[PDB]
Amino acid sequence: PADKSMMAAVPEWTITNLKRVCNAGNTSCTWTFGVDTHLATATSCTYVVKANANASQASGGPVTCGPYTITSSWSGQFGPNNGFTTFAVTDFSKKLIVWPAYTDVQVQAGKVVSPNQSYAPANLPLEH
Amino acid sequence: DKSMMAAVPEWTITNLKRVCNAGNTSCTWTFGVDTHLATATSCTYVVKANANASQASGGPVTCGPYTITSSWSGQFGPNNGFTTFAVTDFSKKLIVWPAYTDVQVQAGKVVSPNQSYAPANLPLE
Repeated sequence: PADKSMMAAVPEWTITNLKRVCNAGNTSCTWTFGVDTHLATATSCTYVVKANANASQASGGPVTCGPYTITSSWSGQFGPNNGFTTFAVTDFSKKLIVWPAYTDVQVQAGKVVSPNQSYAPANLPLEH
Repeated sequence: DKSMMAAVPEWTITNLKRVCNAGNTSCTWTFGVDTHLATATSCTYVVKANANASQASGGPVTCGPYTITSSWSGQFGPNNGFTTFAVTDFSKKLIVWPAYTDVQVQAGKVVSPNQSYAPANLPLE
């Protein structure tokens, strides 16, 4: 059969008010953001990543926020100036997943990312 | 508020296949990346680990214009383990995340149908 688009026929999920707050020693980074699917009222998420060092680079999760299972990994593959975090936000019940990705520059000041960034959910053919 | 999805065709991961050695210390992923606007790129993507290379985080590996990493997650239990690739065209600042359950790739068989993913913009500098 034809190539299968994995993009769901749903509105893009908007990640709202995304901010990273890391403690003094960068052993705990707290990500706060909303998942706004528009089809439902937005889910507010507190996503804490801990590590012995460089929590801002550490892989995090799985953390459950509302219907979502959230992980995150950081990549310096393009150099430390071009480091970026990729969240994996999965609604298990809907079998939908998005990958919000934020460069360190966007989040380094601990200031909100604006505008809010929206991503097209992909189907993930999990088997219930 | 601002869509990060690029206004280009979805990229198709063609003939995605995972082959792991006997001890699962090395899994070789083979696939093509077809943007449909340029010649497809053939990719060989080897993940090695002391154990469970099929669960190991891979990359970065370069295949043509793409920098590829991969992450595996058992957050939904072993039955619903799935691998997420991060395929980034750094020059275009475009990235897709082809995601395949272990069910889809366990046979070492080619994933069919091929699966297409909408690239997102990655605002690198």
